[PDB]
Amino acid sequence: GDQRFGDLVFRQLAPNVWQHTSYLDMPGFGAVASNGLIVRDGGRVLVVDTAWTDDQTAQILNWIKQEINLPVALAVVTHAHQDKMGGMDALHAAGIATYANALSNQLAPQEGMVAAQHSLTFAANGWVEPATAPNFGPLKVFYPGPGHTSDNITVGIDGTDIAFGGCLIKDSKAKSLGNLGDADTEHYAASARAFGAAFPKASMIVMSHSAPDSRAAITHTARMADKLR
Ligand SMILES: [Zn+2]
Ligand SMILES: [Zn+2]
Repeated sequence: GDQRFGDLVFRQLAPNVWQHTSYLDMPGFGAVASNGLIVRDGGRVLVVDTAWTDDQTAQILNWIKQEINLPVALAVVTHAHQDKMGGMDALHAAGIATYANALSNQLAPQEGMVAAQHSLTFAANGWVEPATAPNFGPLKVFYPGPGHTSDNITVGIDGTDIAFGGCLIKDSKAKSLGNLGDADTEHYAASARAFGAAFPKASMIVMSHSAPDSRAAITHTARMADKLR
């Protein structure tokens, strides 16, 4: 069951995987939830995405201390919007090594974000260049192409049935794709489908702005994105 911890919500998804959820008022849009992940890999913890703010991100680290009590080895963030990168300073203050797509780090200052310490680069086929993602353990990072943003990346968790689409993917009952302000409308559908094809065995799809769903999230997202073209 969901665990309320201050103003955040935590939900266990698998033996070594939890979803973190944080909220920000977007005047004219309500209090918007954003989800990320926490993964235990043996004696360390790996984080996918910050919360919206530094204070919320420090609360994620407090939850980790209380519920797991192992060091956070690294964090990876999935694009340069506030829901994913807004808490970078809290990670740095905590001594955590941080990673983002090189393009996300380039875009960070103009988006009002602090860049991660390290830049991921990607092969032509979308898989991360392994030397840029050292010690990522079960995290398999994939650039699916431009969609929600030009820089969006995705993460599979090896040894689980879980893949994280970030803000690229919405659930199977969603009426829209959400914030398309920085989207690549021409390529979105193909990028959504490429995410699915990269993680074919993932039966639980986690995403930023919907609760976890089946792979119908991917097909429905792509079918909605077909209409942008
Ligand atoms: Zn975004
Ligand atoms: Zn988002």
